[PDB]
Amino acid sequence: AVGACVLCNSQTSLRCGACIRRPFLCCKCCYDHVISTSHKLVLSVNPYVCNAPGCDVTDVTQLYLGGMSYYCKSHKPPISFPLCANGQVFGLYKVTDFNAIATCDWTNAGDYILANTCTERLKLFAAETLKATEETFKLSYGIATVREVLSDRELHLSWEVGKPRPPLNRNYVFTGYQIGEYTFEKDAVVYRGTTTYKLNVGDYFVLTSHTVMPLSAPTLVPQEHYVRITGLYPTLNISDEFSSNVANYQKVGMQKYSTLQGPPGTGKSHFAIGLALYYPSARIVYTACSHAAVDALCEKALKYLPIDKCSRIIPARARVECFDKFKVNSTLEQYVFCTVNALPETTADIVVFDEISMATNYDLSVVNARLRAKHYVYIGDPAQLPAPRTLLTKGTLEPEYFNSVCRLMKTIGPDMFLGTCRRCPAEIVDTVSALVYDNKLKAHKDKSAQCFKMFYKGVITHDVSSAINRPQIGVVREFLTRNPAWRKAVFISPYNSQNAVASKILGLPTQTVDSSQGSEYDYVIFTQTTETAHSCNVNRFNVAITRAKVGILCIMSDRDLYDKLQFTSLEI
Ligand SMILES: [Zn+2]
Ligand SMILES: [Zn+2]
Ligand SMILES: [Zn+2]
Repeated sequence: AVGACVLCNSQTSLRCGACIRRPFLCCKCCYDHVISTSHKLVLSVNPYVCNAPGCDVTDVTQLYLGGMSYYCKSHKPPISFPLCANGQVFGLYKVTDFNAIATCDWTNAGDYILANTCTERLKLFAAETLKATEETFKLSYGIATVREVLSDRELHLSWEVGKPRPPLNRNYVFTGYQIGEYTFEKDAVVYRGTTTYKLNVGDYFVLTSHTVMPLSAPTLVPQEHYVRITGLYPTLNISDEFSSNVANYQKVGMQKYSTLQGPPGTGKSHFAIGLALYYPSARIVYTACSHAAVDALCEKALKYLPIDKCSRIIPARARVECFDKFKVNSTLEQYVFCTVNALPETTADIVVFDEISMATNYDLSVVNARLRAKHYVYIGDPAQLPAPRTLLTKGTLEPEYFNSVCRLMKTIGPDMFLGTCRRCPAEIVDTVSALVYDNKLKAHKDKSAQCFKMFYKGVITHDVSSAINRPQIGVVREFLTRNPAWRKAVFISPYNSQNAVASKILGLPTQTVDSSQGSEYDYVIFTQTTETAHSCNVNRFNVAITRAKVGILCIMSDRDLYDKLQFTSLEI
């Protein structure tokens, strides 16, 4: 009840009772909140409510102090002070942006913009509020009761009447009933249990409403520059394989935190694992939001770092299969590979946070909370995909608003930029270089002459809101008969539903752009499916075409993105 004011840190007894997080507001700040917003309930030891029996006045602007108690205009004694006067609310020890964050429903881009252009304590307030709102929204959706079981991977579902049904994809994970987490894909529908269970009829699934803990740590610890490499000890015998990165590795040592922008295939993993070889005694925690991102860092580490000094941290509430070739849950190994949400309370010489475009400010805060470290390294690419904002339906969230790291990378630039793509045929490198990297990304590879574009709008059907384009798949089927080398190709599209149909008709393995991120494949077939802001997003497009090492076929719906592809055009 006695805390610090989220805006100016001043001590007070005043929390807003109208904010979902109930932040401590100082007398001067609590005023400027309650006089500008629909937020009128002020809490303390005891609520600012009229003490008169049966009186329902809770609005602080309609309330007065009479003795050591509070009353409305109808009930106050002759000698009474209005609680709200002289730009203050009476409390012990006696902001536009705070107001917009406190009251917004988080459905507008402008909400996320302000949650990332504000002060550092407001970014945390913003982040808890957003996450709180995100969780209280999961309650809104309807329960999914099993009507009948078909096979070991398919069933039919009965939904709760009166409550909406949540988008059916791999994004939305339910907890079954505690028979383990589950996912669903398209009256036949496909069931995928984290725990293999003989699906029982009647049993129900509900969305995993996890409790939003308060944040304490900043998103970014304040920046420190050093004259000399602080708290780390470099090698002189540094493998030629990592010689390119020595000056960057010395930058990491001469700052508290550092930002690395590495476009696809430019050596992010190589740089991350290369940091351990350059500072060989240093204890490094390797963290990212997703199991895949951490598992990619584990695969790199397996190749170059001693396996006896590596641990993959796994939460006992195990969700997906992940990396098995380390000692599991040894927190005290020199090398710890762990998802943000599972991080132990520990210390480190270096923390490497990877896939930073996918991090929220909640995630950035948590990492600073659990890991006290000499150096924080932030790796990823603001031209790649952000974390889905499940509440955001209006406006598009630009890369400079993804999180504080991306904001820095897009405003003052990254500390370090990996400038040469070694994965992709030049046709792909030249396209994305112009599109999102201001022509600063260079091709190592030659043009493959295996990169093709076809402008084919086809016909757009919808599985609810998820888009399908059968004719675009028809064009792919036709291409495959004439191009048998592409038989091995991964099929990629911005929509699960399109992927479901392409799986059945083509037999290619299938991936959404968003799930493709971090992976690479010899051949990619991309069907844009629709012309929407989702399918035309330049970051998503960037990720889609940079998955390929040898060949790509893009069936396009959008003239702009089609024309920009520096590919050989096909006919039909
Ligand atoms: Zn409030
Ligand atoms: Zn204040
Ligand atoms: Zn009253």
